[PDB]
Amino acid sequence: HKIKGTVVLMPKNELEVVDNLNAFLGRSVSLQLISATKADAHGKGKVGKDTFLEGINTSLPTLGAGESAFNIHFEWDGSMGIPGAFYIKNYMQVEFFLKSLTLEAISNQGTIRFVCNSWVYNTKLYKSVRIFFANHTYVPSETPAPLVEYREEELKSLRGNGTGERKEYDRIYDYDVYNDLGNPDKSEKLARPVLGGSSTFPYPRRGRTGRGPTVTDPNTEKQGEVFYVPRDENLGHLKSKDALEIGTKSLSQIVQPAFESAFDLKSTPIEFHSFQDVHDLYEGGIKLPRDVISTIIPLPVIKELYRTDGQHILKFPQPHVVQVSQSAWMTDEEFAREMIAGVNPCVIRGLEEFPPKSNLDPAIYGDQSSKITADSLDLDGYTMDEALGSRRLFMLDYHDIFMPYVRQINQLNSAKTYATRTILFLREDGTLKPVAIELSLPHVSQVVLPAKEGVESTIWLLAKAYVIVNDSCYHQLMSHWLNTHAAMEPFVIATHRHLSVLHPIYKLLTPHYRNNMNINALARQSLINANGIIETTFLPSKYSVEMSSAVYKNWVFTDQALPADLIKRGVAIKDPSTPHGVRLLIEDYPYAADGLEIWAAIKTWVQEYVPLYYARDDDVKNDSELQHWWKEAVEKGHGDLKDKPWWPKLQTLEDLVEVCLIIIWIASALHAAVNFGQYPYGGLIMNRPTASRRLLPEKGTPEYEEMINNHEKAYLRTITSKLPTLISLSVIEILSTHASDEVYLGQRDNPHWTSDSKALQAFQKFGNKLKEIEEKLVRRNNDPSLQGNRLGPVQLPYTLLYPSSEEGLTFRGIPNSISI
Ligand SMILES: [Fe+3]
Repeated sequence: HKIKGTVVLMPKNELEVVDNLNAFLGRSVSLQLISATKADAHGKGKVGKDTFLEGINTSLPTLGAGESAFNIHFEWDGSMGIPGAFYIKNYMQVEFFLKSLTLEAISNQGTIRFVCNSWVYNTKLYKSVRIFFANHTYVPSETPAPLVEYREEELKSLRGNGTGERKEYDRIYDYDVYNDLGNPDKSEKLARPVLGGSSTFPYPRRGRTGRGPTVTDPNTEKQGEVFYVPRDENLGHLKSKDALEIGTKSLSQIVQPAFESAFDLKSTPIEFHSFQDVHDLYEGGIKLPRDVISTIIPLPVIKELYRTDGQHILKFPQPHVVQVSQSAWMTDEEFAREMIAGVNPCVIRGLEEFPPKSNLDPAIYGDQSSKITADSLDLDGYTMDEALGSRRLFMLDYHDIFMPYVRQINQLNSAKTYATRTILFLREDGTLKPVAIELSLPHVSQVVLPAKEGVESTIWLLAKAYVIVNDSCYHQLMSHWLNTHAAMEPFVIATHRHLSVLHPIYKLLTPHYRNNMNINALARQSLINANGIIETTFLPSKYSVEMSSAVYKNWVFTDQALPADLIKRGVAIKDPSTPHGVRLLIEDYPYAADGLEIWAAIKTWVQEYVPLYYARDDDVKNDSELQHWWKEAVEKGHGDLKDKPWWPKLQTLEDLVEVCLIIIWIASALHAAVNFGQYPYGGLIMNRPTASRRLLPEKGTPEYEEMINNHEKAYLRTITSKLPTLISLSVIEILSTHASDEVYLGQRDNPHWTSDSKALQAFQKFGNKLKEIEEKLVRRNNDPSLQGNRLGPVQLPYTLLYPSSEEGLTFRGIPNSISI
């Protein structure tokens, strides 16, 4: 009596950026089945004999690209029971990627499926044998008794002991602080503060790498050529062009030096002179020396970012925001519209008092009452009283965020900034109108009003640029990096440390983690590190990541839920008569209106999945894996905030739903909404300037005269210089691209991720609901009454929360995870 099995795997070279299939035969790969129902004398499931792959199975039609299938037969007599797990031992010298095992039975119901999706190195490298479980879901108390120890031992394998340098083939999840970003052993000027583990610099934890201390600072971790992630977080890709995450490394270590050399050799003018010089980047391109182009175009990923003639030309793609109107970005209407439908749509707040007030210490900064007067504003005939009472006043407030850093920034050689406020008025036609900008300095502090003619219209244009320099920095460092990438990683770590792969909540959440540790590790190495891409292109330079620590002090997990966010920002009110429980004070608000549809669908899914496994509130309390998971995520992963009173306790069904819903929301729709618009809106540097280099010119200076005679040059002298523009355009093009192997909301990588047909059916309903939401959002973008805020003068429909997308730079599609 034998059991027929099929093993599907991919050899190593299919997923890299030579293999031989017959080498897998012979005695080179062993599997041993493990009983779920018959135990040995110590209560452990009985283990069968070593069994080797017999032959190649080419007669299998369900195979995907790069996959190979092998037949196997298992001798399994009547003493052995029913198999529920297996061990595998790879005796080859090379690792392979194990997809699945499927055992055949007389009936289709008796098929047993194992979904593995795991790299398997040579067995001498591992401390304990690699084990895999069948696809049945179990809360711990429901685990078959012969599998209990194994389930617990594998969780111990994933946690390690807190020590040691991590090597490529390790699968060990643990926490550390952000002490790996500085490079003091290269130069003292590259020292950076440790972020995390203090009340001065609180921060989420990141994945532990264990490379040990620098020579000059025992607090900082020494450099490495590879920044470890647990092996099965280091994703391979069938197509080299899909390894976008690796492009950030190539950009920093190969492309940026090549660009810098072109500027050092005066082979191209160092500054833009006119707005046409910027538009040229996507029309005729920029001309560079042949050795720079020959440095750039052989590189995977990087070569996809540009068109070239192979000799002198690099062209950038035309950004969405200039596809219909080259100039509409300059309009006040677009400036305000992008606050509710642009790259960073989640900062604007309602104003219930006037004037707005500061929360900083007057002993250090001064009177910080706004200098905006009520009677200087044109509110289309409303008094201030009426506008406040009707909730038609809003603001973009960067005053208290930036004021503590402006002095230090303004002492950097390549930066000058204001701390800004923007007052907006909601017209009767439903669009926002900017009515005043306040530009403040600590320790002059000016109010600028709109103006279409004269030198004052140029001053207004520059005031908008300083606002958007604030907003670009806040978007990249806080809305994007802190609130999604950095805040999510500790939950990834805790999940693998404490929820068995068997666990229903592991299965629910882990699709929403795909590639997140991997892109984050590459970002610590090349994006957010000292002298990295963010420091050399965004305003705060060496203060960039530490500013995000100051903002994390006020981060609140439960305020990341979309309805809570909208209430807290005063852009909606609670209203149980509405379908979503909130009424939007800006009715057409596209990010919020579309987001509420997606939020509701995810909520329905979580609410239909959890009660499959947790019938009563007690069942949540009694799940030891779930309780250890949430205790560790809060008290280690976000441990600098562990004292705060707003953390859910996780003692009820409602808590479990809330926590799962918020995590899925951050990782999918929130990240998509702030990420995939970066090149579409920001690929024109004038529209989203990353830095400012001077303050407003004083009257009677040649800089003031220039401002009168050549507004374009005055604008370009103020914002990001040409060389950092090239670098930042390249990085946000990468970050805005969907890889062809992306897994979107409503999709999963394997359709047999669980054997529970009820869960499978609830998941199908979720995917159907998303397709109907997409149709609803299409209709909104076609509704002429919503054109003012959904399309605007740039005539660009808001598609960033359409759930589906094709590959590429599409301005749509919601991935499952923080994948790029
Ligand atoms: Fe991202």
